[PDB]
Amino acid sequence: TAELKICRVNRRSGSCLGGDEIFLLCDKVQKEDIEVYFTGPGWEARGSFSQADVHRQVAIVFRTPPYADPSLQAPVRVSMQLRRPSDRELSEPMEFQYLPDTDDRHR
Amino acid sequence: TAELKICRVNRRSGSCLGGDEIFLLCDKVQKEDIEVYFTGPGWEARGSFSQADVHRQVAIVFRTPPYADPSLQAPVRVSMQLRRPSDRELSEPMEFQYLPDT
Repeated sequence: TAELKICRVNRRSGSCLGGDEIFLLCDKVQKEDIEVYFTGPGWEARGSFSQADVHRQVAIVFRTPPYADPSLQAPVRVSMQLRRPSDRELSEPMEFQYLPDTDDRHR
Repeated sequence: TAELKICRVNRRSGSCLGGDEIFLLCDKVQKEDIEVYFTGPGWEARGSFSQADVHRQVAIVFRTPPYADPSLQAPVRVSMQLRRPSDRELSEPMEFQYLPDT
């Protein structure tokens, strides 16, 4: 609320299958102690990135996690937050919208 | 006095009509002395942004300028570079391709 803070992002929606690249500008974080936490009723997931994807402590380029439901029929809004494992500190939540998508290989 | 460096970008192409948002992660820059240039034979234009768009001296979020031809039929290659207006220093160039809008 006073430390962890999301300042700006390149996109606020993406495929329910995950895998979209997100550029997130934030206040100073520690690459070894930071994560991007997605949440919804009874569901939680984390963005995928390496410590090398944290740029000068103030930006993170990561890939969205897949949503709980790949058969999503209509868009669904979830929360996205920076989370610090060490002390469980969380930034204020930002809205992220998962969108229907189809994988020809998955029926 | 130091050097300009483009570290990572969200996209390396966009419409010839301009207006695409680019996230550019770079080495330390001064928000009051930094620009992003697009250059090609007989053409040059700057990325559009304000000092507020320079995040903690290491990232710039800007809009691409319209290319010289708003009706491209095929891709055109130009260079995108960081540029300091005070002394006109430039970063190594990154290939950027303007594309047909249609």
